[PDB]
This record gives sequence, structure tokens and C-alpha cells, in this order.
Amino acid sequence: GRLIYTAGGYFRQSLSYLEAYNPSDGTWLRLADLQVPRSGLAGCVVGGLLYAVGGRNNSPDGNTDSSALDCYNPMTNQWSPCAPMSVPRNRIGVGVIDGHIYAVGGSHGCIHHNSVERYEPERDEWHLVAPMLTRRIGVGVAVLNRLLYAVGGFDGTNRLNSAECYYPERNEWRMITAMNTIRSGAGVCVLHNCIYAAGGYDGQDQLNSVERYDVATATWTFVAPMKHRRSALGITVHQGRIYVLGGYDGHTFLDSVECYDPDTDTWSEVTRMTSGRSGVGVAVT
Ligand SMILES: CC(=O)N1CCC[C@H]1C(=O)N[C@@H]1COC(=O)c2ccccc2CSC[C@H](C(=O)N(C)C)NC1=O
Ligand SMILES: [Cl-]
Ligand code: NA
Repeated sequence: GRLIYTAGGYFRQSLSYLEAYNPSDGTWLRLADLQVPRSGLAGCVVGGLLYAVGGRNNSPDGNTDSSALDCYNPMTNQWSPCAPMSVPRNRIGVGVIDGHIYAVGGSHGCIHHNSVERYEPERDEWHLVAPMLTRRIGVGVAVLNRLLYAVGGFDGTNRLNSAECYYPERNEWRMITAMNTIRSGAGVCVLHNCIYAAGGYDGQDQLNSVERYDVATATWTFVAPMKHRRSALGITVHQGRIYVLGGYDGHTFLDSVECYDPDTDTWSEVTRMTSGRSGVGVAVT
């Protein structure tokens, strides 16, 4: 019985919510709040423990970018602080390889990072690895074939359709086939050996289009679009299906939770979050 966790987000200000969705019975659990509110964070799971990485606390009286790493234990309902990253990283992308968390790009005020760092839970340490070829904030990260992909984003001047690949053994990045659409703040995940890029912002409007990367053919193909246009959406894979949580449609902060079935190439609304929000960190455990 695995749950879909949603941490943080934004609705008028950065949020502290930690909530878990049970896709089996349709219930929502209210868990212990994050110690510091945060949006533009990323979530991941290492050894049954949930991690909230980077982000920013936007308050009506002041904004603070986050270098924080926090760990949630589902068994104890407690958040524990971990070692912080070298730099604050808002609109961060995260990926896990061999129980190691990679923190990809993000922003610190005026700085758009191309830098990448790796966390070792066993040692409680961050170390910088090779930086990306492109500075990317609002970047989608996916782990496929023990390689780390950085998809789309914004480099400080331009919204990107470009994507690159990290080889951990060789400690190097290579540019891959670019997407058909420019996407900053897309939901990026792996399902059945493919990378999916859902939604985002093309520099003009929020997108409902979804495309998947096939590694054997090195091509991006459009699949069924979502019912709602969304950027800063949370994304996860649970039991062979993609779940997209909340996001921003250009006016409204969505509470809508859509589910993609690859067998039928269809999206459907499965639930509603307790409240609408964007820039949530999502993981399954
Ligand atoms: C830049 C901006 O506007 N502001 C002004 C104050 C704070 C910030 C804001 O509001 N951010 C939140 C949070 O989103 C995110 O964490 C996020 C996460 C990943 C990628 C992209 C995003 C942005 S999604 C775009 C949407 C927007 O532009 N609004 C509301 C006008 N911003 C939001 O929802
Ligand atoms: Cl933001
Ligand atoms: Na490739």
C-alpha cells in the first residue's frame, strides 16, 4: 500500500502542507507540516524516507530561496533537517540513482544554476558533480537506464525545449534530442522505459500537451493532452499510471489531480487536492 505524498506548494504564499493520497480508496491523509513553507521544491524517496529539496519561501513580507534538505519519516510523522546544498535552489529538479539524490539547476535570486550536486544519505553530505551544459530553472528531471535527464526549463533569457543527459560513471553531460515544445515548469517522469514531459510554460501560455521520449528511436512523440493546462505541476508514477497534481493555469491554482493510463492513452480526473496549489514536491512510498 504505497501513498502519493505532496509537500509544500504555493497559493497566495509558499505552503507547509504535507498530504498523502491513497489511490486505492481515494483518501487524503493530513501529515506533519514542513518546518519551513516552500514552493518550487522537488520531492523524492530514498529507503522509505521522503525528502523535500530546495525551493523558496514566498511570504507577503519577504522571500527566501532554500538550500534546505529535509527528511520525513512516514513511520514517525516527523521531519528531520539534513545537510543543506552548496547553494539555494528554487524551481529545482531532483533525481535518484543508487540511493543518491541529485539536485539539478534552480535559481538563487538573479543566478540560474547549471550546477548539480549529489547527496549521500549514509554520510549526510552533498558534493558537486559535473555542471549541465545549460543553466536550467523549472527543469524536469528523470532517471532512465541509470542516466539522469534534465528536460526543458529556463536559462535566464530563454524558455527551453532542449534536454541533456548525465552519465554518473563518466561524470559528464551530453545534449539529447530536443522536445517538440518549449517547456519551463513541466511535469517530467519515467514510465515503461519512456520520459514524459507534461504541461509547462512555452513562454506564452500554460500547456496541456504531453510528449514522451523513446530512447531506442531518440524521438519525442505527443501522447493524449491533459484536461487542464498547467505549469508548476507535481508529477509521479504509481502502479503503471502517471498522476499530475495541481499547478498554475495562468489565473487559478489547480486542485485537480489527473491520471494517465498508457494502455488506453487517456487522462481522467481521479481526485481533487484539499486545496489548489502550484510548485509542490511529489513522491511515492
Ligand atoms: C514568478 C512569480 O510570478 N512569482 C511572484 C511571487 C512568487 C512567484 C510565484 O507566484 N510563484 C508561484 C510558485 O510556482 C512555483 O513554485 C514554480 C515551480 C516550478 C516552476 C515554476 C513555478 C512558477 S509557476 C508561475 C506562477 C506565476 O507566474 N504567478 C503566480 C503569477 N507562479 C507560481 O505559481
Ligand atoms: Cl517562485
Ligand atoms: Na539518450
